[PDB]
Amino acid sequence: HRIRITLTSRNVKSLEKVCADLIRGAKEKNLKVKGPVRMPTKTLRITTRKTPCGEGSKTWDRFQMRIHKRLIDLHSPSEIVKQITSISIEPGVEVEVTIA
Amino acid sequence: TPDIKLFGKWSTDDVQINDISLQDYIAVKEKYAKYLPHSAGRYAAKRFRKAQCPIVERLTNSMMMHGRNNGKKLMTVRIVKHAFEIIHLLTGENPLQVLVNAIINSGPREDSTRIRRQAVDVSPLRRVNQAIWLLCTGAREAAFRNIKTIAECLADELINAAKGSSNSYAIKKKDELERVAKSNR
Amino acid sequence: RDKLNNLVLFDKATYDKLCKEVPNYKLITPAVVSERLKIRGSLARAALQELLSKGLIKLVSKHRAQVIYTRNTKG
Amino acid sequence: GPLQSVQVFGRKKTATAVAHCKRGNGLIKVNGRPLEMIEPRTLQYKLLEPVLLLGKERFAGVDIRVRVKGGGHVAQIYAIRQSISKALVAYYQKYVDEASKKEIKDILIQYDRTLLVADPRRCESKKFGGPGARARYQKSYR
Amino acid sequence: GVTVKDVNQQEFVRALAAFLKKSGKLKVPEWVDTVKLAKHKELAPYDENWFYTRAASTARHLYLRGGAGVGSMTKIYGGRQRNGVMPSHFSRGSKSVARRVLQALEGLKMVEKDQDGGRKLTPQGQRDLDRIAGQVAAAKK
Amino acid sequence: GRVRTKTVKKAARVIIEKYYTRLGNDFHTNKRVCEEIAIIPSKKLRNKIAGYVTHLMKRIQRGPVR
Amino acid sequence: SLVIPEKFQHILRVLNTNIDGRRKIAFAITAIKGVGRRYAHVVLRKADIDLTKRAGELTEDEVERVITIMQNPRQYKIPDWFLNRQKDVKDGKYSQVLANGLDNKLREDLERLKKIRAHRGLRHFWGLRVRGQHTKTTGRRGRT
Amino acid sequence: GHQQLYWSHPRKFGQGSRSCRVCSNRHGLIRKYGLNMCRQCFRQYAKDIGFIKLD
RNA sequence: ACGAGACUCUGGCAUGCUAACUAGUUACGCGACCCCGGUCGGCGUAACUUCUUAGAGGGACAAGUGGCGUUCAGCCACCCGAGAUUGAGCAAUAACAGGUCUGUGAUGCCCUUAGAUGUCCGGGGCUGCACGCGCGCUACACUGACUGGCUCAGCGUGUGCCUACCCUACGCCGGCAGGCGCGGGUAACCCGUUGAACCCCAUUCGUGAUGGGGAUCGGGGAUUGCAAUUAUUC
Repeated sequence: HRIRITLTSRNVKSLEKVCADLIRGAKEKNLKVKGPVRMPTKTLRITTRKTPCGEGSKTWDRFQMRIHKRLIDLHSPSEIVKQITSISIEPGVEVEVTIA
Repeated sequence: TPDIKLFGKWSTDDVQINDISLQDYIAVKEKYAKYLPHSAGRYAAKRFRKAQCPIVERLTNSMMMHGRNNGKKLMTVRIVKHAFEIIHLLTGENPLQVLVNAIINSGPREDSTRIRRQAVDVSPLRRVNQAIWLLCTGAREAAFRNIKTIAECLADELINAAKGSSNSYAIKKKDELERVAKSNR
Repeated sequence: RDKLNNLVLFDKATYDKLCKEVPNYKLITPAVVSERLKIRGSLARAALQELLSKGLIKLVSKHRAQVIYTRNTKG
Repeated sequence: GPLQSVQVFGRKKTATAVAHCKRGNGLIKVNGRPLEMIEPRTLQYKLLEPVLLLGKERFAGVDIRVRVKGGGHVAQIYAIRQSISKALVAYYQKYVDEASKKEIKDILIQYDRTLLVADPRRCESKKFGGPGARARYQKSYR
Repeated sequence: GVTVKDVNQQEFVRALAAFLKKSGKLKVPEWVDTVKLAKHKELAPYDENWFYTRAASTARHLYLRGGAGVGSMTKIYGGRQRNGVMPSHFSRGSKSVARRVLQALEGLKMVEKDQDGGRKLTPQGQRDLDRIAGQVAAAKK
Repeated sequence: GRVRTKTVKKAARVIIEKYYTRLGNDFHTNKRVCEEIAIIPSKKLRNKIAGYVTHLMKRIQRGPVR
Repeated sequence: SLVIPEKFQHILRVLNTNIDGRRKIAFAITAIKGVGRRYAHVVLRKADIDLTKRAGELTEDEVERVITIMQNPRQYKIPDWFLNRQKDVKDGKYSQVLANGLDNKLREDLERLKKIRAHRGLRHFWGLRVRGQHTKTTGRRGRT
Repeated sequence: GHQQLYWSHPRKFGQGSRSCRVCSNRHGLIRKYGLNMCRQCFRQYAKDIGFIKLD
C-alpha cells in the first residue's frame, strides 16, 4: 500500500512545476499524501582544455550538470496512482514508481 | 571576572605607555584586552584597521615566517606564552612593559629612501611596523642552528631592547639606518 | 665548522659546579645551562630532574618544547 | 516545569555548532565532554569568554548540550564560541526580559563581534593557471 | 560519579595500561619485541610495553563508536607516510597489529562482536572502566 | 565607482514624468511602487532604478530639474 | 650514575670497525656497515640490554653478548625479512654482514654480473644509472 | 595459419583496446561517465549531449 | 548600433513558507555504567525543521545622516546592518601568414596504392647522455627530526550495451606489500559519522653532514598484465 514515486530532472522549472501538479491530483481524491523530499543535487564536473592542440595560453572550461531529484511517498494502492501518472508529464522529468 | 582581564595570569593594568608619539598606535589597555593573543582575524583588510590591534597579537602575526612556519599560529602563541615567563624570571616586573620599551626603542625616526636619497620622517604606524619587524627577524637567526631555542631568543632580544644595550639585532639596525639617513640628510 | 665539543657525561667538578651554582641563577633552562657549561641538551634536562628531587630549582612551566627553572622561593 | 528549550545554531568557516538548552544547573559540556577538555588545550581561555565576561551566575539556571560537526581544529574552536553565547541570548529572550539580556549583549559587543555575527569569509576558488586563488604559476621568459 | 568522558584523554591511555599490569593474561604475541607499528613508520616505539599502550587506546575508541572492524582500526592508528623525496600521502596502520589487539581483548572478555560484524565494548567491561575513570578524577581533585 | 548608466537614468525620468503622485520619498516605498508600474526584468535593477528616483526626489523638493 | 664512571670507553673497535662512545647504543652501532637504525634496535632487544644509557657505560663482557647476535641472528629468533642479505645466491644462507663481508660480498655481485655480460652489470662498469633513471638531464657532477 | 595471427593479442584492456566513438582516435579520451569520446569531439557536441558552461 | 553595464552560476542572512522511515533533532520508554542526576552514532516510538537538504521568495540602493562636489554627475566619513566591491563565466570593431592537415567519414591540392608511406604480428626505440636551458619536488634542521597519545574536514567517484574489466565494509592468515571467505552499494542508503595531514600533548636526540637530507646501490618478498630485463609499481 505504501507506494513511492520518484521525480528526477535537469531543468529546475521542469521538475518544480510537475511535482506540484502531481500534488494537485492527489488532494482531489483526498488520500494519504506525503510531501516532496528534496535530496542534495548531483553536479557532474568536466574541466578540459579549450585548444585542440597544445598551443597558446592555457584556458579551461566549466561544464556543469546540476541534476535534481525528488521522492514522494503515498499510502495508496497501485490503481489510483495509475490514473494520476497518466496526466501532467513533461518529457524532461524521469519517473520511476516504486510499488513496495 | 567581567571587570578585569588576566592574560593567562598577567594583569591587564599598570602598563604606562611612555612615548606619546606611539600611544595612539599601541592598543594594549582597557579597550583592547584579550585573554589570548589570538582573534578570528579581520584586522588586515582596511587601510587603518592595523592601528587598534593588540601588539602581542601583532608580533605573533609577524612571527609565522619563512615558509614552513607560515600558517602555524597555534605554535607561535606557544612560543611567546613561554617567552613571557622568561622575561619575568629575569626582571621580576611586568614582561609586557619590556615590550613597550622594546617597540619604542627599536623604531627608527628618520629613514632615507629613493627620491639620490632624501632622509625623511616616518609614520608612527610605519615605526611600529618596523620596530616589531627588526626584532622579529633578529631572533630568527639567534635560534637558527643554535641550542638556544626560539622561545628564549624571542624573550632575550626585547630584554636587550628595553634597555637599548646594543647587543640585539633590532637596536643595531635602527641606529645604522638613522645614520645612513643622516648621511644624505 | 667549529666543533662545540659538549660533555656527554659530567665530571666530578662540573657536577659539583651544578649543586651550588645553578641555584644562584634567575634563569635556568636546558638551552642555556648546556651552553654555559658545554654539555649536550640531553644531559641538560637530565641535570635538572634530580634537582627536582633535590629541591634546588623551582618549576613554573614544563612543556613538550620548553621547560624553565629558577631558584627556589627566597625564603 | 515548563519545557524551556533553546537550540541555537551558529556557523563558522565551515564548522557547524548547534546547542540545545534547558532549565538546568551549572553544567556546560560539548558532545558530552566538557569545554576545557577539548584539544588543543592552548585555546582554553578562548572558551571562557562567555564564562568570564558574564560570570558563572548566568549559567546557574542553564545546562547546554552542544552538538558540533564539520570544519577544522581552530574552526571548531571558534564555532563552539559563537554557538553558546548566542544560545544564552535566546534563552534570556524567550523566558526572561531583554533588559537583563541587553546587559549581556553590550558586554558581548565591545570585546568581539564574532560571538554573535559569524564570519562571511569563505575560501576563494582556485582558478586554472595558478596554484592558488590569486597566485599564478611562475612565468619563464625567453 | 563520573564516566570516562569527564577525564582528559592524555592521562587515560596509560591508566588502562596500568590495569593490564595486574592482568598479565592477554596472551601477548611473540613478535611484538621486533616489529614496527606500520609501513609508514620505520622504527619501533620507545616504551617496552607499547602493546600495553596501543591496546589501552582501543577500548576507549571502542567506547566512543562501536561496530568498528579490522579495516576501521588501521585508519585511526595510521599516520602521514613521509615519503621523503616525494610529497607525502596518508597511510593506514598494520592489519595484524590491530588484529592482535582485538584478539587479545577476546581472550579476556572486554569486547564483543557486533551483529553484522564489528567490535564493541561489553557492559561488564564498562563496569571496571568506570572504576579507572574514578581513580584519575579523584586524584586530581 | 557607483555611477549609474543611461538605462538607470533614462528610465528613472519616465518614472517621474508620468508617476509623480504615486510615489513618495522613502526608497522601499517606491521600490514597491515601481515593481507594479514598470516591468523591470531583474531584482538588482529593480533596486537600481528606484534608487535613482529617490535621489532625484531629493532634488525636486529642493529645486527645479532640467 | 650521572658522572662519567670508571671503565669508560670512547671507541669500541669491534669487528675491526670503529664505534664512537659518545652516542646512545642503539644509534652508535650505525657506524658499522650492515646495520642501520631499525636492525640496531631489535638486536638490542634480543637481549635484556639497557638503551637509555650512552655508549660509555655498557660493560665489556656483554658487548660480546651483542656480537653473538650480530653475525648470527638466526639462533636468536630474528626473522629473515630483517636481513640485508636474504637467500644468498650460492648457498641460500640467510645471513647478516657487518662491515667485513659487506664490501667483500660487494665485489662478488659485480663479477656475478660482469663475467656473465649482463645489462645490469655493464652499467656498473661504466658507472651510469642502472635502476632505469633518466640520464640525459641528471647526474652531471660525477661525469665532469 | 592465418586467422590466429591477426587479432590474437588480448584486447580486453589497455589503450589499444579503447577508442573514441566520434573522433575514433586514441588521445584525450573522456572515459568518465561512459562518454567514451575525444576531448575535441566533446567540444562541438557539448550542447548535443546537453552540457552547459554554467560557471 | 555593439562592447562596458545589465545578465548568468556560486559565496553570506532570513527559529518566516513548503515538506523529509535513504535527512537530522526533540522528547518519552527500556538496556548499560557511575556516584535523583550523569553518559551512549545502544534500541524503539509520537511532536519538530534548530541543525540536513533546496525550492519559492525577501535583503543593499550610495539607502539615512554629516561633510565635499555645478549642489549635477559623484566622492570621503558615520550608524544600522549577514553583507557598504565574493569569485568566475559571457565578452565587440578590425588584426596576425599565432597554432593545429598528429581530433575526425572537415577538406582543396600533391606523394603513395600490392615488393604498399594501407593494414596487422614479433621485437627495439621514443627513457637513450661529455653539455646548456625551463616548470617542479624533498631538503639544507631545534619554530626541527624521531616515537607514542589525542583529535578536526570539505570536494568527488564506484558493478561499464561493447566491456569479458567497479567502489568497498566485515571475518580470519601474514611484520609489510598482499591473500582468503562471506555480506551490502548502480549510491544523501554500503563504503562513510568519509576517525586526512598540519596539529596538539609527552618522550628521545643536542648544533654533529647528527636521529637534518634520502640521492645512489645490493639482497629478499607480493600485486597488474600474455609479457616488466632498460630495474611497471609496492
